[PDB]
Amino acid sequence: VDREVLLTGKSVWECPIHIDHTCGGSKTVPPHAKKPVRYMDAGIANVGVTDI
Amino acid sequence: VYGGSGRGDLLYENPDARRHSGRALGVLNGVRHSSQATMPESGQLYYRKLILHSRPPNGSCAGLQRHCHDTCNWSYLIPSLHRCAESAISAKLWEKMCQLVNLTQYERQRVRDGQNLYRYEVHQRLPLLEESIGWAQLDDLLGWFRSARRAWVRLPTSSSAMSCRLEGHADSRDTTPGRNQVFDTPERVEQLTEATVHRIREELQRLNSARRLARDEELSRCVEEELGWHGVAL
Amino acid sequence: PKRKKNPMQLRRKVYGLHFKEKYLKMEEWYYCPLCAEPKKPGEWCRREDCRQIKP
Amino acid sequence: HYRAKLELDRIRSMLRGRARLERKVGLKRLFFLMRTQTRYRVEQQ
Amino acid sequence: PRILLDRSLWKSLWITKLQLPDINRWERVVNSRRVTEDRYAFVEEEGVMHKVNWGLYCERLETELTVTQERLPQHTLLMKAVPSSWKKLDIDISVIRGLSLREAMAQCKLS
Amino acid sequence: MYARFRTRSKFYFRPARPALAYNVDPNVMRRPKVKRGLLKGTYSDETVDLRDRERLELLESMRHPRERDFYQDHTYHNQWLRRDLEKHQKQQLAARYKYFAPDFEISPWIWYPGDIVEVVSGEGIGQRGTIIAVIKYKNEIVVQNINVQDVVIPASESRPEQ
Amino acid sequence: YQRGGWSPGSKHQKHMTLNPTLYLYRFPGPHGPGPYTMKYWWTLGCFPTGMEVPFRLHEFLSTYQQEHVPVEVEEWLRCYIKDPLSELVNASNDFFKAVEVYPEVESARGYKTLQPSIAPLLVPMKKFEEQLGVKISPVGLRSVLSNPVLKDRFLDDLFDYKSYVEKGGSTPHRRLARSRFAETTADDERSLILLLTTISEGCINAGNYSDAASVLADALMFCHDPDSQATTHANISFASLLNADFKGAEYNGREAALLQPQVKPTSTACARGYVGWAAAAAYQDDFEKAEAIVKDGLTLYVGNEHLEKLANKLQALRPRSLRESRSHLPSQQSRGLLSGSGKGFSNEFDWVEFKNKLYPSKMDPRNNEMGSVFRRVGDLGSFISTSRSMER
RNA sequence: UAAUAUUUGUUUAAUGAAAAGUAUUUUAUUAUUAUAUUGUAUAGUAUUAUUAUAGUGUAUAGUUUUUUAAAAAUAUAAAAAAUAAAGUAUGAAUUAAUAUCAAAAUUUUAAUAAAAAUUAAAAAAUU
RNA sequence: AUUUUACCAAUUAAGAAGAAUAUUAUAAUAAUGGGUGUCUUAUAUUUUAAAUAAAUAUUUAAAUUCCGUGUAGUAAAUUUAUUAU
Ligand SMILES: [Mg+2]
Ligand SMILES: [Zn+2]
Repeated sequence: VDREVLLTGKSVWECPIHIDHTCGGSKTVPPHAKKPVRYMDAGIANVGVTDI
Repeated sequence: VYGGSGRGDLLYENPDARRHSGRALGVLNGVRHSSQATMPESGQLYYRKLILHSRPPNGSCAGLQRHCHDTCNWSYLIPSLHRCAESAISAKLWEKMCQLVNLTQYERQRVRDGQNLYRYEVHQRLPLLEESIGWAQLDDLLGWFRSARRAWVRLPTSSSAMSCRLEGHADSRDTTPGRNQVFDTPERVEQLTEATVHRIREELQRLNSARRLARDEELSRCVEEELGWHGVAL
Repeated sequence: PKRKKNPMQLRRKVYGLHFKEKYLKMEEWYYCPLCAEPKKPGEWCRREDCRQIKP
Repeated sequence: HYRAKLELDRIRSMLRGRARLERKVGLKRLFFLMRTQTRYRVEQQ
Repeated sequence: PRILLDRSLWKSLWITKLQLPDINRWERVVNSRRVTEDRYAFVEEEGVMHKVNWGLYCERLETELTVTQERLPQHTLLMKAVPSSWKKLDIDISVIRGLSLREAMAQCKLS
Repeated sequence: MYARFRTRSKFYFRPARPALAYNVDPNVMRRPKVKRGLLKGTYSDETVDLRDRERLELLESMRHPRERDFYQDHTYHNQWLRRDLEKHQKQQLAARYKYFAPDFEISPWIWYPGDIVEVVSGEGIGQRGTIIAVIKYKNEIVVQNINVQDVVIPASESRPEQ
Repeated sequence: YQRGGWSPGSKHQKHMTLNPTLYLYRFPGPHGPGPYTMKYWWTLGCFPTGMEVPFRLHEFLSTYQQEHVPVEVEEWLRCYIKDPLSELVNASNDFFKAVEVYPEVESARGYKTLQPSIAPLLVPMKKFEEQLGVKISPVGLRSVLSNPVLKDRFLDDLFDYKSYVEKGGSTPHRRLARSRFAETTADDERSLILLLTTISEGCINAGNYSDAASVLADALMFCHDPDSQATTHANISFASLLNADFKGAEYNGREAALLQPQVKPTSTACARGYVGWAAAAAYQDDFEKAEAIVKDGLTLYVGNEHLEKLANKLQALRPRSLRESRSHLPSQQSRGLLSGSGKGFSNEFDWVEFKNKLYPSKMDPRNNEMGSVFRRVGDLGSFISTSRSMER
């Protein structure tokens, strides 16, 4: 697809392949799983800060 | 002066201090006395003889058994000077400059960088250029003007960078013997240019099918327009 | 061996005539007048010229 | 212990093959030589 | 670090494409900012030391080295991963040094 | 007895070249960009590597028939187990393939074809162009007549190399 | 136990109960992995141990990704190929410009001067040659650029070819176009055969005869004039005589003869053809036919200074099984230095050629001598092949 | 150590083979008389090891990979005989503080003393 | 001439996506035994028991086979507490 896009010049939006970032490990996790709600986390990121 | 930087080379190689290496100075090869360990006394002529002449031959040196380059030929040196011109100044750029200052700032610096470098390596090659005008050839006498033109440098006959001397006070300047550095460049380039004009007319007097007809039309045409750009006639 | 030999002991073997005769020796040859190959005198080729008259 | 490796490492050029090639061998050779000549110079020559 | 120059190291390695975006360009700290100048090489000219543009200087050096190696009347062949030993091959080489191509090929053919 | 061979002392002692600390070659910022082989005096016209595929038959024409090499079509260990690559080709994979990482796509993606755009850093700096095509998953942009290089289209039955 | 490292590459003795390792047949070493494991890499698909995961990505990008080009693109690419007329013009121009600036060789005294290499000249000429369709000697080119006379001819013939290709059309392209969908040799083509003969003439002075003979083939390819054909065939006769191509000389020797009616009276060509035909006959040891041919030459051409020379030389010189055995000239000695059978290699006992594959001399499909595999073949359970009692 | 040892593929009665727990059969394959389902070829001892273990069942498929141009001594057999050593190719292992080496004799020194001192007279290579 | 004696020498800057969701400690909010190429069935899928423990404690005195053993609520649910892509 790299070669073909380099030739034809078409724009490509979505990746031509699916990437499973867990390397097949997400199937090990039960289907109903969701992360818990964490309160009062440590971090500076939720303060949106542009200049520091 | 043997191993590191020759007569007509373009390197600046500092023989006494090793600035290109990847490792501390472990074993000093030329050594005379065992007192060279803690106080080598390099910098004395008689010990740097022994050190520098024990260095392995470089790509610059071309040691004895190996066949060396024909450098002092004018016919090598002129296209050498010419390949410096296409370095700083690109073809496109050249065209835009040929037309006629509106130029990208970034771009401008390349022109003055061309001028700078060309000045330098003219300084390097002229001790080999002054050797060779004698057997130099009709094309590459003309190349001297072509290459200066392409690098956008006007040659001093009395834009131009070749006229002024680099500033520094004569007490502070480096006068050390054995390093070939000509202190008057604009005075010895000028009388190089005059010489190489005078030799050209010799060979055009010497040179007097359709091949010779067209050739003798064309190069005679190239003389007045190339020498004319540097302000020289005939 | 009871000890490591230095470059000199390694270099001692090349002074010998056995070494020189075995390894660094040039062969004498001429051109086979029938085959034009380089040839040592006394060794021939399988070719019907070179069997009867063996040049 | 100070054996003066880092000064004598610069001398090796005056030693023949096995000593000038490999470091420790050469350093032993130079340590021996210089101690010997020192001793000799002070008491005999 | 209160000012991180890009060619320097912090929790990092020498990743050279990341460290220096442009090899020709040179990065330094000026007036508490990252300020980026053109790299120069110091070269002796008239006995003073003059600054020349580094990039074209270097590429010119390698240019002339390649061309002085090239326009020479020789041919240098390098053969790699030869399937012999070092000692044996050195032995078999030392016969052939300083010979005509004719005698070289003949002595190679006859052993 | 007519040739002259004195044993070279390098085969007796071959210490490895000193390895770099943090890959930092201490003098990069000092010395030129000249290839060290060139300044050393090393040059070659052809480099013929016998580990290449094409050269393979003369690699087998120079060896002796007496030396056997076993396991030509089979292998002592079963090759159908998944076992990982050696590490530096894993590094090649990673450096070549960065866009396989999670969230490599840039958040609320702005660049769409047709926009007029300056090149801020690197080569072609200060050049305005129009976005021709967008390769989104790589975070890459094709800009009109900027970064134009050659593409080699190989020979085949009917065509030459273009 | 353990007089060496704990690595599975390390030098000295190990023991199994202390330093257990599994059986690695050929384990690629610490540095470069060598030609042996690579032999295995290119034949059976991986390294012989089966622990090294075959990773070929770096050549997939080299061969298969590069040739990918889709149909929609490659259906349009040949509509964009360069104009060959223009390419011939440009090639001729810059080749000539590059040849004109070649420095005149300085003549030293007491020692021969090394000619300046033609490095910059290979680049224009390699474009020019296959824009034209004829391969040209580098050696012959340099030798032509040595002699001032040859350089003169080469230069002005290049100039004429240039001018004729700019003002006129390209005649071989004309007669290539009119062929698939007859006339005397055109101006440009005359220029071309002239410069190719010049460069072959230079190719001979340096003593590359095979190449000089190979250059002139295309030279006759471009000549439709019977005068040109006669001269060129003659020239190839001589250039294949020096190459010891005797069937080639005794082929091309007689066409140059066959053209004698329709070639002008002002030609030396046909006589040269006689000389070559005769000389080739002479070199193969048939002297009678040689003298017969020179007799014919002096019959038809009366006195001829080359046929004088060859009649009296033959005269001075004056079994079928032993003919053309002798090695009479040095170029086949040169060709015998290469391509010969030496002790231990390139003989019939090392590797034998079969259908473009290498074999050991044990399986030699043209030979059943002792040690050969085909002696062990048996009778294959059908009929008894030979009356041999014990073996086979 | 190591221009070393080893290897070295010019003629087969290993007939057979379930107990091997590894080896991309691309469709290995019935024509059945039988029904569904399932499954057929080379890795025991770290090896393509000295060479397997055991149960079938049978006797004319020769059922088809072992280098080499002298002699000592070692190994068999009858100091004779058979075998093996300059060889092209592959290429390990024990050992290694050493200076280009350390040869001969005499005494001494805290126990051989290649430690001293003195006289002396050890060339190189190969076996 | 057929032939330029025998012997005697080093120590290398490094050509390059062939070193990063990298190693180690650090997060006092989750936590029935993680298993993807998985997928009827559970007669055959049971781990419980008052103790020193996946729960780990702010002094030098006294006294005890005289000679190796020793500090008690700090606040009563109070903020030393087994955290984590
Ligand atoms: Mg690296
Ligand atoms: Zn022959």
